[PDB]
Amino acid sequence: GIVEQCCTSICSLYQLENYCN
Amino acid sequence: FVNQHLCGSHLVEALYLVCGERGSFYTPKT
Repeated sequence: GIVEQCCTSICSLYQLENYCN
Repeated sequence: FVNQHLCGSHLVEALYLVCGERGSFYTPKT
């Protein structure tokens, strides 16, 4: 989910962006 | 290049740095 991904695993510039919109 | 782990606080903040979604959207606590 929104944070989970960039926490338990690693995420990318876009994975982050999604939040934006 | 920007493949690191952002847990605890890093994300809540990242948002501010990119597209602040801590208004009436994803404004959570832990």
